[PDB]
Amino acid sequence: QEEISKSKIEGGWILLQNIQMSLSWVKTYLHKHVEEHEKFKMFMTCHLTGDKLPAPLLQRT
Amino acid sequence: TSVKLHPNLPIVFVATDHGKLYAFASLQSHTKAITSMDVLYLVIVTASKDLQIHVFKWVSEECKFQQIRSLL
Amino acid sequence: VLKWIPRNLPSCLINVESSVTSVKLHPNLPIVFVATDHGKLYAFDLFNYTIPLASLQSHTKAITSMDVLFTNYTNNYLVIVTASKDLQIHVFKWVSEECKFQQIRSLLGHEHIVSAVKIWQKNNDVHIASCSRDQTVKIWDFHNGWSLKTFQPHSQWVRSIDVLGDYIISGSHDTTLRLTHWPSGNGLSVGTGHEFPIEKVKFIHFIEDEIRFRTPSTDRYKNWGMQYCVSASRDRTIKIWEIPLPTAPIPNPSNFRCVLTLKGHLSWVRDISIRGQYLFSCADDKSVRCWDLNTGQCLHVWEKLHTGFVNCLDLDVDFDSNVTPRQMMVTGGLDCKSNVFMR
Amino acid sequence: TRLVRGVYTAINTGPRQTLRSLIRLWAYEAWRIFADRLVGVKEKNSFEQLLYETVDKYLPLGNISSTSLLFSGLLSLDFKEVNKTDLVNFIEERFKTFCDEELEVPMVIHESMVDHILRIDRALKQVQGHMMLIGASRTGKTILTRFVAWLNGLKIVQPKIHRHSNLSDFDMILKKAISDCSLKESRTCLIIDESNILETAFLERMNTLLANADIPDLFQGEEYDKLLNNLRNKTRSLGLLLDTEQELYDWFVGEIAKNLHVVFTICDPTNNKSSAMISSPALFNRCIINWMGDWDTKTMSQVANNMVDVVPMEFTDFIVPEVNKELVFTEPIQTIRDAVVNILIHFDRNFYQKMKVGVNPRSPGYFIDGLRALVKLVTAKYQDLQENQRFVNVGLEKLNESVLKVNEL
Amino acid sequence: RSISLVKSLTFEKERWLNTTKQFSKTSQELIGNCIISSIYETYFGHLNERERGDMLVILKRLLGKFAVKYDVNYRFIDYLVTLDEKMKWLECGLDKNDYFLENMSIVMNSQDAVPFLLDPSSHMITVISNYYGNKTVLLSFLEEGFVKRLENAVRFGSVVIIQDGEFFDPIISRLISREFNHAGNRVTVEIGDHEVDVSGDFKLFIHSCDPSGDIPIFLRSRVRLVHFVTNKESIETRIFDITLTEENAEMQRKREDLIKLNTEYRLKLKNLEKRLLEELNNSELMVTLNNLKKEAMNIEKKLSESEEFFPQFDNLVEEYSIIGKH
Ligand SMILES: Nc1ncnc2c1ncn2[C@@H]1O[C@H](COP(=O)(O)OP(=O)(O)O)[C@@H](O)[C@H]1O
Repeated sequence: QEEISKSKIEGGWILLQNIQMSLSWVKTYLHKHVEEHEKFKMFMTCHLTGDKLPAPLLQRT
Repeated sequence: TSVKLHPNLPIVFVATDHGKLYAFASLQSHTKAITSMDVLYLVIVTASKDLQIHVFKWVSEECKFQQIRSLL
Repeated sequence: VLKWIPRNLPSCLINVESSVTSVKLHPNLPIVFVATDHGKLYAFDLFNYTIPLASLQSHTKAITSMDVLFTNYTNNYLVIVTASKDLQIHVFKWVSEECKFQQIRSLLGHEHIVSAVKIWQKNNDVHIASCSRDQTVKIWDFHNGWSLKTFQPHSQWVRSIDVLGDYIISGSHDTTLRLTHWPSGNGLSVGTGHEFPIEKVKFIHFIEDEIRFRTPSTDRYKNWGMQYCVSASRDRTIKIWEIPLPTAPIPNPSNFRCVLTLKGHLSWVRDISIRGQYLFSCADDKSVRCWDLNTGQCLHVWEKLHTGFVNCLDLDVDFDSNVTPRQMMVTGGLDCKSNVFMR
Repeated sequence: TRLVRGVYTAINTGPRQTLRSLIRLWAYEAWRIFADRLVGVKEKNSFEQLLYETVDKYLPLGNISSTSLLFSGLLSLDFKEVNKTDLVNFIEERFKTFCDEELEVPMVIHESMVDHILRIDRALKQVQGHMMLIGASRTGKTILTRFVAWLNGLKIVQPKIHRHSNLSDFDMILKKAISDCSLKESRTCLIIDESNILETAFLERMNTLLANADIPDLFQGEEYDKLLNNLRNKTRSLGLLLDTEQELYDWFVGEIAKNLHVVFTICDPTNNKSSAMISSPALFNRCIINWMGDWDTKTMSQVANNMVDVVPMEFTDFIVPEVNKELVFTEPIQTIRDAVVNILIHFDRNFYQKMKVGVNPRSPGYFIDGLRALVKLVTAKYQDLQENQRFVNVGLEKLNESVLKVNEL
Repeated sequence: RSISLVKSLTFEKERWLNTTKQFSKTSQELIGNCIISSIYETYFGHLNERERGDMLVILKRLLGKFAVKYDVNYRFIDYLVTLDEKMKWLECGLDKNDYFLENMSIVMNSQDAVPFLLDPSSHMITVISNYYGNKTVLLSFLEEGFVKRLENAVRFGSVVIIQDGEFFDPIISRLISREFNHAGNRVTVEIGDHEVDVSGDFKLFIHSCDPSGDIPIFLRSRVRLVHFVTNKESIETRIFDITLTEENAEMQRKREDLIKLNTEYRLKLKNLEKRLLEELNNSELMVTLNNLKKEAMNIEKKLSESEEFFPQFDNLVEEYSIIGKH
């Protein structure tokens, strides 16, 4: 959370590895963040055989 | 057109020549002129020149007029 | 003249637009006032009941209570007050010349609907008592038209009050009766014993004409002037209560006492009345009873007096010397028909 | 044993009984004990025939249907059989008073809901009498429970359970309710919904409350000592000579048992947590299972007729269609009102069949919403049509009058 | 002037006579049309076009079985969606789709039940935000302080849209179930642990951009669940609009301005006819009616002149039909 805020303010890439291990955080914080800098890109690495990621987050990326 | 009164209430049911019905609740039951009306819950039957008779019941709880059925 | 009992059948019927809530009698002229759930106020002659004398709609909601009074002075008209659910209390004037209703003023300040009002004369001054769902027992002067006292004596909302002298009592939704001194605004004793909200509570009055509950017991109670109270609730019971002697009265360390408990109604008891040794009460079982205070039993039962529920009834006040206790009885019902007993 | 206790209660609180009245009362008790848990209509008919056979072969009498037996102590001072129309009128007046006093809700009274009111009142008048209402959503479970508890003078306690809530808040509200039942001797009707059981530990707490008459977890240590002191002070105020811990706690348990009724509201009994709630060991053996189910077509016809009879509906000709008796759910068709009600019932059944609800109970919310929308829409449309037609007619009359005046001049 | 007044009202007299003739036919089919309208209102909020058509066929069969008359050319948009409401919805940002128009009319004519919006694209949030202007407020079930913000909004009277409908918070149940206690002229509702007042101008919307989520049975049985799912004709129209904007932006601007002017002129003509009827009913006046008739003739001539660009639009549609279908 702190690094996402810092990277949105001052710029910089960021990658979240294994987002399926924190599904509650993905369903609340990530949804409310992607729902609402220029050199800021965020990557998420999940698994095809894992749990179902939320649809509103998935279509926004 | 026609003048009617309640049996034991201080209400006068006066019918206009344009088809409106007034109680002194207003409702234009008849589009054309109304010939005559009769009284008899209280059942009021209105006849007009449009070959259609509408029977209305006067509800005294809310002082409104409700239609039960009509004869054509 | 006091032991009158109404006949088996009614003499005549009064037709009202909707359900009747309160009915009052003029002490002098044989004319009856009928309330209406639609908000209208009626006035029917006891002899010519085909058409009302006067009818007006001063309120926009249901009228809850009314009571009349013939004003007297030591130096003279009829004052009628109307309580309704429209947040306002309307005071009317009944002129006896042309027999029409004349609105005097409106009293505002209640935070919810008002359900009971009381009017009495003392030292050539007329006061209007009131109790509402705002849990406040308020009083408004008839001439000044300004509030005098206001207090919150019940946890729940008050439903009916009655005034004897400078003392007031009140029954509310929490099944308690509170006797509070009006000039000081403090409670004197509490009430417990009911399991359903009070519909009507009124003081019993001493008479000199032998009724058990209308005679004082000791000299201290004779000086106080009040000893018992009658309360009717939704428990299908009528209970005669007892007031302990208080020490600006100071409450003695504070509980009432049920001297006698009546029963026999098949539904909620709505309104009660007193005339001599007989107690007249109506209920939602479309029936009216008649209880003796000396025996506690019911002599006569008026089965199926109204098609629907029976809301209100009253008799002529016999404790007051200024009002002649005529044998006039009139009841109000939910079936849009008022019933009056003649001779 | 429940049947025997019910028969004793009805005889004790009843008038002078005859043999026919005794048989009818026993049949009513049999209906309330053995046949409130039945789901299908054919099982209800089978139970009715079983009662007929048993009565005819052991006690050699009117109709013994579920609705034809209306026993209630509301209309009198004693538990006796009452008529249908006067009971409906009394319930109408008291529900009008209830809507005036507590909350306004536009509900329309039919015979099946009168029967449900009677059985809920019978179950709430008992000692250790708990209910468990099962039926589709918007059938009227919680509002009927609140109305019946208001009739009996009970105090409604509905737990304010929402998301981000744990066992602490549920234990706090349960302890507060128990304190009101015992220390303040106020009668309480605690209504627990299916959605108020967020976790299975809530169900365990309810199970402990129902099996015993208290939760041993809610009074442990310092709070146990506080409960001891408070109830000792209450007993001193009441005026009973209790000093030992055992007798005082038995008084506590007896007061809770006398002054606490729990009513369960369940929408879909197929869900996992609802199935666990139904199949709970001491919820089954203590509660009175009352399966309301979905609305049968007679109830829908009655409520539809009672909500469309007030609108101006019949204004034109109508030919009576030649349709089968199985396709007519109302009375035989005489006006367009019965045809409208039958059309709405048919569309509700066909829509719920097409959506493949399966055996899940059918919510009558769509039926009521469509009825209210149709009433308001036909009122507005009729008003607009008659106003427009009057305007066009007077305009044409004015034009013709002007033309005639110009021709005369 | 009276002679010209009589002569100019020949078309008005003919239209009035035709409407008087068809009044009996429209009154015969009023009940069936109202029944189908209520069925649309309370049943087909959560159905796609195929299911809507199939259940409409079933409803028409069941309506004709009991021999009650209904309009054979009935249409929901022409019966419930008025021209002023349609203009407001299209100006606020609603799509040109008939499905979206039907769902819009379903949502904004539900004055009793709380409308539940299921819009994956999150377009109705900004459509309703444009509809109510600056008095709207956006809340969510997933944010802290939601309870006090909703209480303040109910006290003030603002229009509230609650996002994330699949995370329903059950202390607004009395707001959902419309179980209010009337206190004289004031209406109060108990939310949470303390009652709040209702201003009477407060409207509630629930939005959820997650299809196949989780709606509780208490919430599901008491809301007008309305599904905003994109369909074939919406895709075709959006593809055509995008390719025409990127191909000839000036022509696309001209066509949309022409469409807006044409519908504004039609609304003005309808309002002018209504004003003429009202003025003639409330019967100087001849000069005013002559001016109104001159304005109506000007509007009709404007439409006749503006109807000369339709073949180009039709040719472009026929050209890009293959791109749309692909
Ligand atoms: N007999 C009835 N007549 C009319 N409406 C009813 C009736 N019974 C239930 N309702 C509807 O159901 C709603 C209340 O149902 P409720 O008791 O909340 O259902 P549940 O207990 O499943 O939540 C009311 O809004 C009312 O419109």
